[PDB]
Formats: sequence, structure tokens, C-alpha cells
Amino acid sequence: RKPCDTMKVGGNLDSKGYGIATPKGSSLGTPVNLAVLKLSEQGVLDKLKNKWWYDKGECGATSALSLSNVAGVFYILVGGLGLAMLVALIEFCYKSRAEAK
Amino acid sequence: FLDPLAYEIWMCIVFAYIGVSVVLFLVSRFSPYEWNEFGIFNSLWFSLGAFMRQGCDISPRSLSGRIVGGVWWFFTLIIISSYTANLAAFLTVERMVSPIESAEDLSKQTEIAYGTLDSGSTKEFFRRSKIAVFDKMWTYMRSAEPSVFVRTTAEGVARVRKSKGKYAYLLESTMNEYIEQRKPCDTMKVGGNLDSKGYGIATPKGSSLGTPVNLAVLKLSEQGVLDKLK
Amino acid sequence: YTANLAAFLTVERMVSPIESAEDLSKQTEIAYGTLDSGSTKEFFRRSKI
Amino acid sequence: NEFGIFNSLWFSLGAFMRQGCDISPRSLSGRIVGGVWWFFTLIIISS
Amino acid sequence: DRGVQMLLTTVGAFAAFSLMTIAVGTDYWLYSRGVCKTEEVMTHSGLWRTCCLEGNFKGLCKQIDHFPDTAEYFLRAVRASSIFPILSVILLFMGGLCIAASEFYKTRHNIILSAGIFFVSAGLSNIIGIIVYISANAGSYSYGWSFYFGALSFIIAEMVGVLAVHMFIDRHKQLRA
Amino acid sequence: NERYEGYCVDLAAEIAKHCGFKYKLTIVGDGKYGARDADTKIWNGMVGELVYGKADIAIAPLTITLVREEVIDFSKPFMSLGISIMIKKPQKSKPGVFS
Ligand SMILES: O=c1[nH]c2cc(C(F)(F)F)c(N3CCOCC3)cc2n(CP(=O)(O)O)c1=O
Ligand SMILES: CCCCCCCC/C=C\CCCCCCCC(=O)OC[C@H](O)CO
Ligand SMILES: CCCCCCCC/C=C\CCCCCCCC(=O)OC[C@H](O)CO
Ligand SMILES: CCCCCCCCCCCCCCCC(=O)O
Ligand SMILES: CCCCCCCCCCCCCCCC(=O)O
Repeated sequence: RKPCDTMKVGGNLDSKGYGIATPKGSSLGTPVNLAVLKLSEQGVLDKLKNKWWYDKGECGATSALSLSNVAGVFYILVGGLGLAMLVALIEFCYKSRAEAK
Repeated sequence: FLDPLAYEIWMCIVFAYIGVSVVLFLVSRFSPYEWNEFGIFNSLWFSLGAFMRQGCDISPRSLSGRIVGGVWWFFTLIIISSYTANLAAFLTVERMVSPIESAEDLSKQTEIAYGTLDSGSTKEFFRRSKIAVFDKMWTYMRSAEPSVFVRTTAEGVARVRKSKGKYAYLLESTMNEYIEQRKPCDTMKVGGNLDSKGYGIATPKGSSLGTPVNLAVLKLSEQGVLDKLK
Repeated sequence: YTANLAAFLTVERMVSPIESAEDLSKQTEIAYGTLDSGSTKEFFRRSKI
Repeated sequence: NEFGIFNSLWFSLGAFMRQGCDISPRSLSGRIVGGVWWFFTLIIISS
Repeated sequence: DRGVQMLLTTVGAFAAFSLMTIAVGTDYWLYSRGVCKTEEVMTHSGLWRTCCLEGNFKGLCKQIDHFPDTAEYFLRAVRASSIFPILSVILLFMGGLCIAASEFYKTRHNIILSAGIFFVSAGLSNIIGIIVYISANAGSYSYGWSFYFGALSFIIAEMVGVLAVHMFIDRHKQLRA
Repeated sequence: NERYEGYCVDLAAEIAKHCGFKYKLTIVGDGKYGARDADTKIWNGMVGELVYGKADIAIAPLTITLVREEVIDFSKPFMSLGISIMIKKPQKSKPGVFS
């Protein structure tokens, strides 16, 4: 969920479960138990987990030195090349004007 | 030996080399008022040797040529220092990377084989799955030569240990964890569980032992006996 | 300059993030806590590990 | 001033120790050789 | 020799201009696993349009959003507006005009020097553009033929600038001789 | 029924379809899960709704504990879980232009 700034890192510490409760002597208990096992085998539970945790999720799912690390030196280099060209041209214009008109 | 710097740095080093050589040549030779041993070929040689921290044999004498030379010298110093430093870091601390860390990863790539036991719940889970990733895994494995399927868990571990990193074996988590901690510790378990299953205590179709053993197992779990025993 | 850059990159390369629980027990830079009162709190309190 | 065998050996040795040159090649072939040896030297000494 | 050189510089100028214009236009700069419209699938991130390939709805193209420290904002601006690739294209065009106008007004030889300066400046703009592009991307993938067209444009621009300055030098050598 | 949505909603729908019986989802008034007050021995929350016949089934994320398994019947777990650590994302730092 947004802003997607957290992360689950370590596997589970303990192990528990969630279940479908029912009254201590309700006839629904056995059929619901078998329904849960049938769903678990059929993968419906896994699909529902995916759908409600990931499909509705608001997000998706080297050691070398990167150009970002040395970008400033490139900027400086090209800046200096530009400055050099400018200085050359200024001197050349000045010399052209310098000749007795 | 190129690993200390990214491919982009090498590419931009080559671009900057050509740029510097050309600008040095231009700025040294264009003015008719100068007419410098700095033709295009000599400019390229100057730049190359400046980068490799070798001699000069000529140095620009004008202001503009000197600006170009100075910035190229600064650039060279930083880039070479950075190369040496990063190589030192690489050779000091070795960081081995696991090629796969998830099921979808095994699905997406194809460089490393993987397969389940010949017949079992491990096979069926894939044989009869409607989930994107497991469907893809089934499509791959159904036709994999040679047979990605082994005859026994012992065979599976032996095969994964034989192949350098080509084969990955899918098995139950508990057996995997057991194997991992044993000698020669050649293998590891990656990612999470693909599905969920449980181990339990059986009991005959009807008896008074079941009801109390359920309470016993929950009590053991809650107290922390089972975690400590595991 | 070169030696300090190497030190920078080597240190940054040997930085291991958190990977397990006992890794929280060993260190003290990353504080950790649970809910005010609930099952996890009790789990820790009565913990025999 | 020109690359005989002895001067060739001296140039190479000095290039390896990063100890600058009294003379460097002027031809295309000499410059190819020099440049490649400079690359080799840079990588090996850094390593 | 001479006579060939003018044709060669003209051809080179046209080749560099065409390559750079195509590169700015097309969208095969980066092959990445992004999202086509708004799962993962391979894309065609260009300077402007990230577009979907090898998917259920390949061929769908969407405008890249370059935004959600001052350096980050300024880099995002400079990369969103491909100012440096565009400036490269404009300078190459002006250099082409200078070369074309060389045939007329031949008397004045400082128009061809202008051509040389424009081509070299085009190369420098191209380098800065590549650096900002890559840097902005950095804040598996691959580079497509558009990127390499930009690179080749840079190389040819720098060669053509060298040739332009060479012929300017020859012209003043003849004039003084 | 149509007013609600969630993992438990879909689970309840599927369970009903397997067993074949209509149902009416109803939230717990108190807003708790389950607890036996030591003095009164009262069950609040959905465990209350189960023990005192106020409901017929709970399809919530209800933990399978011992104090709870005694007074009600739990199906085999439909979702296994545990305690886990959550930390800020790595947040890879962009190197400065002049780093
Ligand atoms: O049976 C129980 N099942 C629970 C199921 C969940 C959830 F995972 F959200 F579904 C939660 N969440 C934990 C965070 O605060 C409330 C929501 C609490 C539960 N509690 C209370 P506990 O005492 O803290 O375990 C129970 O008792
Ligand atoms: C006589 C001939 C003269 C030759 C002249 C050419 C030599 C240029 C050399 C190096 C320039 C290095 C430029 C350094 C710029 C760094 C500025 C900087 O970034 O400082 C602010 C910082 O980012 C805040 O965090
Ligand atoms: C002016 C005349 C000068 C003459 C020229 C002198 C030589 C230049 C120096 C070094 C060449 C280095 C060549 C680098 C070769 C790179 C090989 C490479 O890149 O292959 C790796 C592969 O891409 C990974 O998958
Ligand atoms: C003075 C300028 C020349 C310096 C020598 C640079 C030569 C290396 C260029 C190699 C290109 C990049 C390829 C290696 C990166 C990779 O594939 O991993
Ligand atoms: C002065 C030396 C010139 C350098 C020669 C470079 C030769 C090797 C180039 C390799 C390019 C590999 C392409 C990378 C593919 C990609 O990820 O886009």
C-alpha cells in the first residue's frame, strides 16, 4: 500500500494460522473444514490472496561505478572545452580587429 | 579488467576523448595569426597519452589549449583514481550473488533448468495449477530434455550438486532446510514457499484421543515447545 | 585521495542489511518494538528462546 | 632520438614504470604499439 | 586532395543531421521492463514516449512523466526537455547552412570556420545530452538503435568539424601564399 | 451482502457455494476478536457471537489459539502466518553531481 516505503525483511519468527470458527457442536464444522481443504488444494485460497494483496496492490512486485558517480567531472570537462573554444574565438576576433584598419 | 567501471563510463570516456582531441586541434590550429605541433593526429596522441598518465612530448602553449589540457588532466586523474579505488574495493570484499531469488524469477529466465520429483504432490501442484507463474513452470518442465525429473530426493540433491548452477530442485521446505544445514553445505534454499501445507497427527475415524491431542498440539505451539524443538 | 576513495567504496561494499531476527538482537542502531498490548507482545514476554 | 633496439627497450621500460619519456614514437605504427603498451601498463599497475 | 573535401563535408553534415534528427524523433533509446499504459513487459522508452512491445497490447505508446534537492529538480527539467539533443540538432542545421552558403560568398572564408565551430559545438551538446539521459535514467536494460544513432551522429559531427577546420586552414594558407 | 468486499467476503461466498446455503454478513458490534475476561468468564467479540449462539460461523482472521479452541471448533487453517519484521525501504541514495 502507498506510498510503498516499507519492506518485510525477515521470514516469520513463529508460526500460527487463521481458521473458520463455528459453534462447538454445529453441524457446519465438518463441511466447512472439508470446504477449506478443498479450496486449499484447488489453489482458490492462493488466488484470493494474490487478488487482494497483489492485484489490488498499489505497486509492481552492480558493484561497478556508475556514470552518476562521475557525472560532475564530465560536466566540468565539457564546460572547460566550451570555455576554451570561447577564449580562442575571442582572441581571434581581437587579433582580427587589431590589424591597423 | 573493465569491471570496476560501468559500460557507460567507458563509452563516455571514448566520447570525451574524441571531443577533447578535436577541440584541442581546433583551438590550436584554426587562427591564421598563429601561423603549434598540434595537428589532429598529434592532438589525438596528446589526449591518449594524457589519459594513460604517460609523458607529454608537447604541451599546449596558448591559453585555450592550456584550458583544454587542464580539464582533460583533471578528468583523467579522477577517472583513473576511481578505477583503482573501485578495483581495490572489489578485490577486498567478495560478494557472491544468488542468480534467482523467487519463483517468478525461475519462470522468467531460461538459462538454468529446474524440475520436481517424478511423481508426488510437488509434481501435481504444478500439473494442476492455474496460477500464471506455476502455469509457465509447468509449460517449461512438461517438455524438458533431458528429463528434469529425478527418481529420489537423494538423486535430486546429487544432481543439483553436480550441475554448477544450471539446475534448481523444487521440493518441500522442511526437507530443503534439513539438507541445507548438513555437510557439505553445498546447497541453499531461495525465496519463499510457493504454497502452504501442514503436517498433523492422524487418529482413527472416531476416538477420544483426537480431541485431547488437538489441545496438546495447540498448547505445545503456544508455549513455544515446537519452535524450540525445531 | 585515492586511498580514502578506496576506503569509502570498500566500506560501502561490506555493508550488509538486515536479513533475519537474531540480526535485530545483535545490533542497537535500528530500534524495534511491537504493539502496545496484544499477541506479539505476549509471545515475546513468555519467550523461552 | 630514434627507436633503435636499445632505445626501444628503454622506452618500454620507462613506460612500464610510468616514468615519462625522453622520446615517443611519431609514426602510426609506433604510436599503435606505444598506446597499447600504455594501456597494458595502466591496467597492470593499477591492479 | 581538393574538390572532394567539400562534397565529403557536405555529405557528412547531412548524415550527422539526419542521424541526430531521427534519433531525437524515434523511441528505441532504451529497452526496459516498464509498464505500457496507465504487470511488466519490455518497452521502447525514448526521449518522449515509452511504448509497449511483445505484450497483449503491444504498440501502445504513452508520454513519459519525468516527475513524481535542487540538483534533482534541475536534472529532471534538463532531461524532460531534451534541450541538449535538440540544441545539437539545431547547431548541426546551422552548420549545414554555413557549409551550403560556402559555395556562394566564397570570398569570405570565416563562414566555413563558423561551420566548423557549429559542428564541434553540436558534438559537445550531444555528449552532454547522452550524459544527462543516462544520469536521469539511473535516478536489466539495454540501449536501442536510437541511442547509437545519437552516438554515431556525435562521431560524424566531430569528424566533419575537423574537415571544416582543415579546409579553412587550407583556404587561408592559399590566401597568404 | 453486496455492501462489503474483502478476502473474507470472497472466502465466505465460496464456502457458502461449496455448502450451498444463503448467508448474511454481519460485523461484530464490540469490535474485538476474542477474550475470556478472567472474572466474569465472558467471551467478547466473534468468540462471543459463537459461544452465545448470536451467530453461526465466523469467517474473520481469527487465530487458532488454545484458550479459544476449547469453546469453539476451528477448521483447518486457511492461511498460515507469523510475526515478521518491517523496515524502511533501502532508499538507494543518488550520488551527488560533484560526489
Ligand atoms: O485472533 C486475532 N486475529 C487478529 C488478526 C489480525 C489481522 F492480521 F489484521 F487480521 C490482527 N491485526 C493485527 C494488527 O492490529 C489489528 C489487526 C489482530 C488479530 N488479533 C488481535 P492480537 O491479540 O493482536 O493478535 C486477534 O486476536
Ligand atoms: C593557466 C592554465 C589554466 C588551466 C585551467 C584549467 C584547469 C581546470 C582544472 C580543474 C577544474 C576543476 C573545477 C572544480 C569545480 C568544482 C566546483 C564544485 O562543484 O563546488 C561546489 C560543490 O559542488 C558544492 O557541494
Ligand atoms: C593516435 C593513435 C593511437 C593508437 C591507438 C592505441 C591504442 C589505444 C589504447 C587502448 C586500446 C584499448 C582497446 C580496448 C578493447 C576493448 C575490448 C572490449 O571492450 O571487449 C569487452 C566486451 O565488450 C565485454 O563483453
Ligand atoms: C583515452 C581513451 C581510450 C581509453 C581506453 C578505453 C577502452 C575501453 C572501451 C570498452 C567499451 C566498453 C565495453 C566494456 C563494458 C562491458 O561490456 O561490460
Ligand atoms: C579506442 C577504443 C575503442 C573502443 C572499442 C569498443 C569495442 C567493444 C564495444 C562493445 C559494445 C557492446 C554493446 C552493449 C549492448 C547494450 O547493452 O546496449
